[PDB]
Amino acid sequence: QPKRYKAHLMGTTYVYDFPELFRQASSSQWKNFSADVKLTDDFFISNELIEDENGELTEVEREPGANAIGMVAFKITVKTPEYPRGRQFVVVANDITFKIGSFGPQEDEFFNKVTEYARKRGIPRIYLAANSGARIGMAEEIVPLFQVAWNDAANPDKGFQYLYLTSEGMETLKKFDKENSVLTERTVINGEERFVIKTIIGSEDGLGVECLRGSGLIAGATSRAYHDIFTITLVTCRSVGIGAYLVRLGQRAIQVEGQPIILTGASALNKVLGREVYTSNLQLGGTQIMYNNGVSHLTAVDDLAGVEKIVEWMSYVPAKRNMPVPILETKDTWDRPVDFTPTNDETYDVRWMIEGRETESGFEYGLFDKGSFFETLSGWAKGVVVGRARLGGIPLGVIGVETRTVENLIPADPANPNSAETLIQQAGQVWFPNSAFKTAQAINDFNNGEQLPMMILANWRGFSGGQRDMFNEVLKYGSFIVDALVDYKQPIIIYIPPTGELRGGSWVVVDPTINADQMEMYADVNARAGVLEPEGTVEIKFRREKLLDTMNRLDDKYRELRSQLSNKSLAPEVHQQISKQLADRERELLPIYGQISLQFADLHDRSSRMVAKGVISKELEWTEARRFFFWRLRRRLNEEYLIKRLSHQVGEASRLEKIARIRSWYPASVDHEDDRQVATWIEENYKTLDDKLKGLKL
Amino acid sequence: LRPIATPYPVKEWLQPKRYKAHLMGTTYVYDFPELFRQASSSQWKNFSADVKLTDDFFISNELIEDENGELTEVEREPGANAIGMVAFKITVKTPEYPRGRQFVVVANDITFKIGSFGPQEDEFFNKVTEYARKRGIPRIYLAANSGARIGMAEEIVPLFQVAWNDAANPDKGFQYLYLTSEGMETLKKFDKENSVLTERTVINGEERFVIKTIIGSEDGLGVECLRGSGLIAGATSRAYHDIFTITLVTCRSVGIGAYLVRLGQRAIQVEGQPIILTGASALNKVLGREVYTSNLQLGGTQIMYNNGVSHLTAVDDLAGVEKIVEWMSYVPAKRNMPVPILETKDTWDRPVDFTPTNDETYDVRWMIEGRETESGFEYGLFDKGSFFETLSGWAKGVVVGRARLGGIPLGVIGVETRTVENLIPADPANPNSAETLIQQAGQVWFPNSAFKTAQAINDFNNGEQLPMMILANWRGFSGGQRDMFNEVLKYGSFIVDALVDYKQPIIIYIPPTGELRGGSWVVVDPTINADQMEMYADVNARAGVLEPEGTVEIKFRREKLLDTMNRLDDKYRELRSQLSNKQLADRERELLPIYGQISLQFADLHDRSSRMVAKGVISKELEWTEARRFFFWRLRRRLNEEYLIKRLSHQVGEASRLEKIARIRSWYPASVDHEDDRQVATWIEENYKTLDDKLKGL
Ligand SMILES: CC(C)n1ncc2c1C(=O)CC1(CCN(C(=O)c3ccc4n[nH]cc4c3)CC1)C2
Ligand SMILES: CC(C)n1ncc2c1C(=O)CC1(CCN(C(=O)c3ccc4n[nH]cc4c3)CC1)C2
Repeated sequence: QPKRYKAHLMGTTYVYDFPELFRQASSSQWKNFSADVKLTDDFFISNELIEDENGELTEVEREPGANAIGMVAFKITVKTPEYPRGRQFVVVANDITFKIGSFGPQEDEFFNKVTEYARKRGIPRIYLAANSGARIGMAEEIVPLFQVAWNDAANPDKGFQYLYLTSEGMETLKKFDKENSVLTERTVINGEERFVIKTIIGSEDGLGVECLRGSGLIAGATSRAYHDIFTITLVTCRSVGIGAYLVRLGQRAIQVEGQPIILTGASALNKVLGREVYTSNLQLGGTQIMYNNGVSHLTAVDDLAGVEKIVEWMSYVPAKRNMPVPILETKDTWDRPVDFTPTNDETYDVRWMIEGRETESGFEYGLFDKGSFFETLSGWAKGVVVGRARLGGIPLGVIGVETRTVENLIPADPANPNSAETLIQQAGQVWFPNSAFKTAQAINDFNNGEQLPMMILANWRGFSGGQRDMFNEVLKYGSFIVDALVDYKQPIIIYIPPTGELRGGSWVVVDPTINADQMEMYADVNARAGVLEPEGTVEIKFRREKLLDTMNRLDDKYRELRSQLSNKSLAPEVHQQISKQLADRERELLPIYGQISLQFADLHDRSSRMVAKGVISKELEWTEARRFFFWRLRRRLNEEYLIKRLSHQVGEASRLEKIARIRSWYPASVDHEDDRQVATWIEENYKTLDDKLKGLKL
Repeated sequence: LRPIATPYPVKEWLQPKRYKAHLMGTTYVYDFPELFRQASSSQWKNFSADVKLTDDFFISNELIEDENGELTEVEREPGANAIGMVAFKITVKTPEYPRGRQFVVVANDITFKIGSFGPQEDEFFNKVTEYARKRGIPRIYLAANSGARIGMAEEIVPLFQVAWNDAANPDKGFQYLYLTSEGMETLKKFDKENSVLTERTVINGEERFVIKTIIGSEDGLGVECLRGSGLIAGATSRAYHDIFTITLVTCRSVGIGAYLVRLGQRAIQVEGQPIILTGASALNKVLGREVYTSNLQLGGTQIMYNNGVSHLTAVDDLAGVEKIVEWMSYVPAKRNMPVPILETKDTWDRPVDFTPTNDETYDVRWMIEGRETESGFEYGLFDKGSFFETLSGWAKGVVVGRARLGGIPLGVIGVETRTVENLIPADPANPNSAETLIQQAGQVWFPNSAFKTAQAINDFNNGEQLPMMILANWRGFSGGQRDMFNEVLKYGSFIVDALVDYKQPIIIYIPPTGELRGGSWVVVDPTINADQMEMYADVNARAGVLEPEGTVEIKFRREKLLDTMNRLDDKYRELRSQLSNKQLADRERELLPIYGQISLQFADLHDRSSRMVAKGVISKELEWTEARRFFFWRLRRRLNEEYLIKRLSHQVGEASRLEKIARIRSWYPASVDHEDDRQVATWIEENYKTLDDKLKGL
């Protein structure tokens, strides 16, 4: 087919061939899960969506390439490892072979209809971006008709005053039913009628501002969809203007290498700048721009690799809005200790704590299921590690802290000849503007559409408080974290891991009182927390007077010298010498007594003080954290389900009232603090509990 | 005494705490209500010089917690506060509320444990925030603090022993800290057994209770202060979406204090009062070098006002209190009350005097508030003297503020047409760093001005609950490499989100000489929020996908132009008629400059407000000089209709907005032309009591 080769020439897959790529990715998903599984054709179904007589979207079986508009959609029903009976989603895509995949009023109204269709059903919306932005046009019927009112008809270079139509021109339009193509004002010059052109409208739709209204409509539709359903974009060919905005508005984006995300093309920018500044569109919106700045969460070598990453990302996501998170137990089961353990005297990659580490003596298992970590936003603000993982089969969002110094290259500005590339270095365990933004972005993306619970392996000394980072608005990005947590609707676990810490500046944005309905905090037996690091605490609270008071209690020499000063019959020069001896003993003891004060301060910063103060739920041992967190998260998910069931019944009541009612239904011998017992009893009694919900609503 | 022989009592002697606050460079907390009294009095003097105020116009009652922990109004002597956080309920008669408006003022007491936040200050701050939230009244926070309270277990300081490696040489180190049986007995005697966690050991035949953790009997030492920080961080994030929130930085604001400034969003920073996370000295200790010289270098106004954290600066505390009171004058007395009308001598019924031209430079502030000329004052769109600019130190490419339109308050966003430049300071931590001057072209959205725009939309919406006018004048977004790398797409997408969330009437008006193109129209189209938005374009505005040069470059090429030369130039036509049977390619050279101007005008003729009206993308095209008269009645009419929509929400359960306005508009009589804004607003206002009665019940 010529349309297929036209798409290939543009560097993309022809739209009607994308469902087959989804079929291949879904088949590969089964092969990776269980090699022995035998798939039948019924495992994957793709039905095209088109508008019926009433303009309502409906599933149809028609020949491919029969689209009368540059936007197409498919409803996919697939049987997957997490949904063996089937899950559904919608795929919207521009047709790059239809008026260069430009967005006209009809493409925008169809895109909006498709977004609303997925939203109404609670199903994910996948967008395949391959376009040229808003459709551009002119009134072509006016091009061979317009006349010029010259200042001097003998000298054209003396200028013109206006453009006009003759009575013949007006008659041509009337004949063709195009009177409304122009707004004219009648005048008479040289005994001839001149219909001065006041505005050009055009009979053809899709020339200008109507395309722009459509752009705004779908920009708004996508902003709304992101809060409602799982949204993702694959940048499969260039994405321009509204197209670039749609990739960001859907938030989750996979960019095929060599496919740019642009606002204005390099050539047009060169025309406005009046010089050859930019060489390509890729220099403006390639992966080295968008993956590095977090607009693109992931890159793909080609379209199939991109479809594979979509399907893999979706494997952590509920089949539709408000369905439970999809459990997918693998051979790495919950009942094992954690093997990889970080130490303060050896450098580690957080990823080893998350997913485990392959060693010479075999695999060292991490907190989460082996092979389950799906890292995203990996090209941007690498000081924080974000991804999806599974805990004994339970999917969740994970935020970890990169302890190693991170460096990023800011490119030389081609528009500034005085500009050179800059290497920025950011210390580990510190939130900077970019990593604070990444953290808040990750919280939002796990919450909206994905509806995942979350674990944050909290390990920050604080925020970067230096001049550059303060000027670069670190306070704004840190505040986004608080907002993102207030909005969170699934269980959250804040866990200060072994070697980890939280201080005055970092604890403020992760404390469970930010969102008491969802959050809970735990600290490892080898974690630390306090307002300041011990060097800061002793500077405020273990000052010279306390240091001297300790020396007087604990040092024989200092105490002896100090007591000699109680003698009221001393010669002044003897007093001066023993007071000089005292001050010399202070100088001698100041370093080691300083170290004692640091140990004294450090002893307050322990998980045992956190437990005693009631600021953490429990102190934990790292090796046992997988076992503990699996049952805690399993129990919370069960309880959250019951809370929501009670919400749909007996009207309005507070969250505290709702769980207290649910927990009153547990056998009296059930210990509310025993997570495994609670989760087990709920699961053995879901149907009995369902009768209680329907009954105790009389 | 000091000083002796003053005519009146020495207030700093009667309350030494007042002197202590002054020594810190700030107003004593208990003296802030008097500053509010002075600012409120000055507000009346500025409104109407002849108004005579009595003491009853202003009342400040301190709020304290009763026996049950409930906030209650009290009259007590200054400095009686048992905690470092104080609050006042203010009832003032103002020009916009002559019968009175109320608000709450929360403030740290810098004299009470250096204004540190302990669990009690945090729980009081939260109680005060909730009190204002429950009443719908504004919450003003006066920040003068040292962040989270830091402490140590003072009862352990004179008891702890050191297990030396060699008791004769302290410098050889120690192993641990311990208590003797006597030390353990001292604690038991004082009911402080729970102050430490110890492990019993025997060394040299003597019991040693090795200190495993220090807890302390005293509250407010560490992590409990951090839980309190998180609580009030979350409380403030919530309050911002609910009530008008503002912060005055009256002395330093540290850690949680810095975060509270940002979480309340609106902030006024007194010059010389820093907003900091970690102090300069502590940062020098961590860096191991003398990098920073002061806290002001990290969080002074040249940092926070230049980056938008501080919306405004103030020369002193009173100037700050004046700016709060002025900002509040545009804000409803409490949540959901109508926006406060304040008509001045500049009434609605006049044309607009200042008009921009296409060939001359202007300050958009002249279009907004007017311009003082040699021949007298040229009135702008809004009431003379009513423009209150905010975020004026940051991203100056966009102009943000509150204004009044015939007395109606609203948020205004305008576009700075002149090139803006900002100085990025040299990073003192990088010796290879130098200050950089960035220049940004006018009428272009860059990362900083796109962020400012979204921030302004949010701040007018939440708490202020103001309607808004955007004088839309952007060519697009900066699509160049630097700005794309600096995530312009992210900041532009915030604009869409901010508009989706907007709950009051919005007017998008492309003013004379103004424009919107493909990239800029996408984020302001009224289909983003059809319930609140409407767009208008001036008769001298422009809009299309690309600028004329862009449209001709693809739709009016060097072949369509030659077909135009053949049709319109007698000389060109004749040479082409001859060849039809090197010389013709010379008439082109002559005609090229003027035919290019003609093709450009052909394209420009499509970009008019008349095409926008014909396409149905704008409500009306308008004439600038008549815009004040038009917008006053349009906004007055919309506010009235919005008020009736909300009143109809208090009736017959749930019904759609479209159903609600259709019902309301069905009540208008035959004499009232629906399209006549003045007639509709007038009829609603005359029949509001009758409608109020008729509605209950109906
Ligand atoms: C330079 C910057 C990139 N940075 N590196 C690392 C960090 C930073 C920050 O900005 C914040 C941070 C928070 C924790 N912290 C203290 O608690 C602290 C406070 C007072 C002190 N006195 N003596 C040493 C002290 C350490 C030290 C400073 C950590
Ligand atoms: C360099 C940058 C800071 N900048 N300055 C100003 C702007 C920018 C942008 O990035 C976006 C902008 C949008 C409007 N625009 C066109 O519609 C356009 C498009 C194609 C053309 N071909 N010939 C001239 C053209 C003008 C030109 C480019 C405006």
